[PDB]
Amino acid sequence: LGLREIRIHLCQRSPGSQGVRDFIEKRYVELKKANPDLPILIRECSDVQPKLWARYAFGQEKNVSLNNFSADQVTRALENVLSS
Amino acid sequence: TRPTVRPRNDVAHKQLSAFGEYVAEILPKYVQQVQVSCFNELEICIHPDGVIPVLTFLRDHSNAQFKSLADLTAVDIPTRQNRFEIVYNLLSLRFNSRIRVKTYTDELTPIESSVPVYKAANWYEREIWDMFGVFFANHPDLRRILTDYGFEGHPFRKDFPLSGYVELRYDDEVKRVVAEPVELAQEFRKFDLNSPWEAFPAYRQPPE
Amino acid sequence: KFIWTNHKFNLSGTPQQYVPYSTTRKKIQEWVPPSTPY
Amino acid sequence: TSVKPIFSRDMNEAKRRVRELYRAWYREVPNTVHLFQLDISVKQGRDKVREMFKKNAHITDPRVVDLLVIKGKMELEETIKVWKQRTHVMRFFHETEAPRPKDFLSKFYVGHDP
Amino acid sequence: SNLIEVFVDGQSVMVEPGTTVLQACEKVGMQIPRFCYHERLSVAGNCRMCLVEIEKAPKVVAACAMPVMKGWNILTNSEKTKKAREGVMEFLLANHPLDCPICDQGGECDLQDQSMMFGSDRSRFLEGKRAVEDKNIGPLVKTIMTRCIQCTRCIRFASEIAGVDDLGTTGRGNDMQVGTYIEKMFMSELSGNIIDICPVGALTSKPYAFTARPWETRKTESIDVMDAVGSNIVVSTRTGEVMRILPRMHEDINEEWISDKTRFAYDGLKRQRLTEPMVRNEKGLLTHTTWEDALSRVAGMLQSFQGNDVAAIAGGLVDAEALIALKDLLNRVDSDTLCTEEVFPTAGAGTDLRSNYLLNTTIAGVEEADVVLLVGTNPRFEAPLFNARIRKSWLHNDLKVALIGSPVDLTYRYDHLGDSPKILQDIASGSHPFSQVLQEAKKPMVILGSSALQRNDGAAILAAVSNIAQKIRTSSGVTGDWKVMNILHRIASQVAALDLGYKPGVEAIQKNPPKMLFLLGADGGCITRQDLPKDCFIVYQGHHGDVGAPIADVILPGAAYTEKSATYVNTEGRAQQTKVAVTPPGLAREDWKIIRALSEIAGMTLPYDTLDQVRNRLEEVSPNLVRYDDVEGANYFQQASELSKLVNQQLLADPLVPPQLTIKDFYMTDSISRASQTMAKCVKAVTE
Amino acid sequence: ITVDEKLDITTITGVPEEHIKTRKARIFVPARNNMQSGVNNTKKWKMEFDTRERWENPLMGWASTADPLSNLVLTFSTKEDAVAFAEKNGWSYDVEERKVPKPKSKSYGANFSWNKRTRVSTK
Amino acid sequence: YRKVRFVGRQKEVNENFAIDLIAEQPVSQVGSRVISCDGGGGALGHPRVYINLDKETKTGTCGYCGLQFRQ
Ligand code: SF4
Ligand code: SF4
Ligand code: FES
Repeated sequence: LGLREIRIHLCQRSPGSQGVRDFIEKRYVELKKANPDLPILIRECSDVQPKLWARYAFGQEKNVSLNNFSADQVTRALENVLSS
Repeated sequence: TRPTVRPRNDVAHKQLSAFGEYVAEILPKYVQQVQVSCFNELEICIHPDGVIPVLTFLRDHSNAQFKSLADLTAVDIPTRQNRFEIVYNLLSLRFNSRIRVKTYTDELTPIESSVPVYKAANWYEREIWDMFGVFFANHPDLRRILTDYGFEGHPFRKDFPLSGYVELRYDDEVKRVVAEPVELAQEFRKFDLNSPWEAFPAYRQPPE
Repeated sequence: KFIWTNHKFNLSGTPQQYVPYSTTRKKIQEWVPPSTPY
Repeated sequence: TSVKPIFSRDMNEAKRRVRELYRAWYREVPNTVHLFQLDISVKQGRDKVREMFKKNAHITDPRVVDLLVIKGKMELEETIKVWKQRTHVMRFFHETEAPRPKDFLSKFYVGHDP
Repeated sequence: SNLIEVFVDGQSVMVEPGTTVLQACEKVGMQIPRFCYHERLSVAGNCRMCLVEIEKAPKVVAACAMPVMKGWNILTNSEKTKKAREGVMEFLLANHPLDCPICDQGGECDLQDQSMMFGSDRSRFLEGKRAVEDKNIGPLVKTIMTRCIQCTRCIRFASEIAGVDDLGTTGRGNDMQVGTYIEKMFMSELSGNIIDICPVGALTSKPYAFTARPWETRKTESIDVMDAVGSNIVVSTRTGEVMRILPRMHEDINEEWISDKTRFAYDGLKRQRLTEPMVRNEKGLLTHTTWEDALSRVAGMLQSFQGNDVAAIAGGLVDAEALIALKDLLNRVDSDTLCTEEVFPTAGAGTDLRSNYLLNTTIAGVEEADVVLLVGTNPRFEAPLFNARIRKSWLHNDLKVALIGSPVDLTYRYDHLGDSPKILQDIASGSHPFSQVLQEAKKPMVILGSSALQRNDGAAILAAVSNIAQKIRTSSGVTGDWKVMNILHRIASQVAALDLGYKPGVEAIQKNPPKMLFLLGADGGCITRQDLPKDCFIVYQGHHGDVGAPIADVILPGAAYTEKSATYVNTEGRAQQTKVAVTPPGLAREDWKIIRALSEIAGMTLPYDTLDQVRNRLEEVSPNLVRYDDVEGANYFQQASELSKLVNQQLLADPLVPPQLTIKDFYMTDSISRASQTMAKCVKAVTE
Repeated sequence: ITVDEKLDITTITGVPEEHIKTRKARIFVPARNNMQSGVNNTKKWKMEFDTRERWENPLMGWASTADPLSNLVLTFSTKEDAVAFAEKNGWSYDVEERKVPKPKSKSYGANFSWNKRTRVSTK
Repeated sequence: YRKVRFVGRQKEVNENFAIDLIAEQPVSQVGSRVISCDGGGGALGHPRVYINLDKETKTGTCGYCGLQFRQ
């Protein structure tokens, strides 16, 4: 509409992606402490380019990427779409 | 053991150890393995390079005649990573013996004709081009024998489903005898015979 | 007993040429729809 | 890959070759078309030849492009002579065989799960 | 460092101090012939068909049970051994009457693939042959006891794994039978699984009884979905139909064992089935129409409705490839409000990170576990192979058990702790004991079902139990990581149908009146037409006709679980792909190909055709459904341990009860069971 | 001698027809029919294709069919040399994995026990 | 639908039927425990198989043989 859902893909290893793993430590419990409506999704492993995905407006897919970041870089990368 | 079991004979198995010992001695540029079949026959594993060369040594000599070429053939094995196989088979009229010469290959790699060495590999090489697909270069002629003019599949290899891909039938709508895809009246049942327990201990494959 | 009395032949059409058939019970037993009521 | 090539070396003498025997086909379609006493529009005979040579287009390699030839070099033996009787030839152009749908919704009403 | 070297047939090999001859002589690739020895069972000595001949000692030993000491020369093949194995298997052909034309095992039996290869040639007897008499057990096991080489492999199994102790050995001398002294019929789950055990044709299966020999069939591997653990099965096909199914001997789930329900249930697969599309007609008239016709009937009616008025619910065994084509299609018209037939109560989780949503410690975890507490469930008749994967581990090493509510009959000595929802809470601190026992436990474990979780207070017990898992885990809590809190389902395809992101529970339809529904659920008695608003239509989709075939507008067929290459998920979150067997009957078609031909005839046309262009889409929406059978490391329930504490809801008060009690409801449950006519034979042999 | 090194991934084309790209083969270790205990039917990695429709023949009931492969099982000796023949002939495929049991630990004579819970009766 | 093939062809079918022709047999008796069922004459018939009749009243006709048999 949107949006609708947010899917944070990641990997278990290749620590170059660790920001996401760190992002959960940083903002998940807090980030989703509000928005008690959005059903953001952690699924498992794209092993490479842990593309964040999001879906809205009659099911149109919009895929940002991330490759090697820090902790707060992604925290601010999420509200890019979430404010909209 | 005697009554029903085939009595063996040793003498034949001593010599064909010797006489085959030293044809790994005098042509080591080529021959890569040799052995003795328990029934007193020899198998010489030869690189594909020597084919015209080795026979030519077997073609004439005073210690090995092998003038009579009997049977050329092939075998095609998947999971040998070089598919096909040749097996030459030669009888030496003076010395009363059989010695077979195994040479591997692939489809793409050519092999070189034996035709100037023996003139009886003239047909046996035309055939194989039809069936398996091996391509023999420098052959006075290469054509289609044993097969129709339509088979584009090279059957006897292991990928041709037994019934070929086009049945034939004649129709009077015009005046030809034309070809429509194969439609059977019975499944060709597939039975399954291979029983467990490995009744042969001697051939036991490596432990792994 | 359990064998004939006279005989027969191999005939071309007698009228009876026997023209074989299938000897078996049915297969999938299709469904019957429900009757008159809604 | 190390094995001796057959005729060509890389792609040029090879693709000089396929250009070549084209003409032996292109120059001789029709002498047959009167010889077997088969009747067709002689231009068909020049469409098929050019319909086939454009078919296998993606070939990346020598000794493949030489392999196909050794087939193609043969046929001109039989056809330019008469070793076929009308019915080994015309089988190229399939007259009797009912069409295949190849589209979607035409399948779905006839045939299970191709 | 703790191993022995022993020469088998003049070849050295290493062996742990305390493996028998047979487990050594297997390492180099030989089978000493076997009759009473079998891996998964125990061992006794009464076949005497493995006699190995040890080197330099006049006696001949037996290679089943006896250790192997500092290196013998274990001599398999000589003129001494071959004097025995020929001399036993002429004994046990003394009495073995002249069946094999018609003994239904006549293509696999082990009085056959021994006694050609090994052992004798002709016979000298010449007159004799006791013939005892059979009896019956149940309407599965068919029993001709005239045969019985009397390995005693069916008996050590009852007292063993499936814990029912009945079968016995009655007699002395040449005459001892096996079957039960009194007339008691012997019936349970897993005890339809005997007829893999018995090496000759004594015990042979009832429904299959006489149909085909086993050189003709075709083994095409597959996977069984009626339930959580899945399986690994293998089908068979004679003429292009299913004949019978086995287990496939996977090493974690289904050790060698397949349950009973998943075996005898192929039988209602070909019975009552819907072979076509069937149009609507206005009256009670329901008729068959050409494939093209009733496709567009529902096509346009989508161009009307919009927003939440159109919502689909699929709760059943449907694949994980028709849970995308249907999701993306109904979500590209932006109408969702869609759930499954099941009920998973959710508060702050239940989709994200999942962590609590699947069984964490796998089946293979139980073997190591020490203290177990499971609540609100009767694990026997739901996931029958998670039960006996306790049993075998309850034995063979010590393990402790406790259940909460409605003491039922399980096979091993547990204890009913208490029955109510209100017991869970006081166990937070010391009371109603264990008090330290879960606390002192090295590898505690807790298991909640889908029967108890489905209450109306459900989101409380999820959160009440998680606390005691947090309670322990926050102390140490195991060693070590060793995840603790975990759940088990009873429904076939859910963990797929859910962690794709389909909201749990049928509520979202319960609040409003959406007009056009798609029923893939479909046979639960949850949503009726009375509950719906006015006659605005629901379109049924599926293979069977059970309930919801009549109550529906336009129906569309489908292929069952043996006809389609699909993807299921079991409750550790593996990915197992069933594989084609028979091609579906009449006009029915696969499910996710009936979506795209609903799409193109309507407005939007989805971005794929072949299968591999389905799973790439399965790969975007989820990463791990294309990783076949691997359990990836995830805990991630810390962050959800606190966030699901958000809501404060408290319980109800009412003693927990499972849906299934002792037996009779185990059979007819899902779909195929209900229509399986042999279950209809073993349901009436229960009541009386 | 004309050794002429080069590298082009071996593929071959034209001999079959449309069955190159339509299908997916499969490489899997046979599972041991379980009605008997003979372990020797394992040990070779074969391959076998997808199954397409067999229908009924409306005269007798023989189930006649197209899909002219449908019955081939080649037998390879190992995985490293398994995939060797799918690429080299150029069609799609898939892989399964071999399975062998746990170690495992079984001792008779532990069946008669003082305090142990494993103590059998009527064996 | 199928039924138009044997029109006028008179449809060979089996006048007798063995579906049960068996029950007319004078089901035998012995006065002993186990018996020898080799049927139809020596060395033409089913392989010898011994069956036990001890029930009360039943027998068992071995299932090759079919011929109703008991004490
Ligand atoms: S049962 Fe086992 S032994 Fe008795 S006949 Fe059939 S196969 Fe031969
Ligand atoms: S069934 Fe046949 S084999 Fe299995 S135990 Fe009873 S008698 Fe011995
Ligand atoms: S196999 Fe030797 S004891 Fe049973």
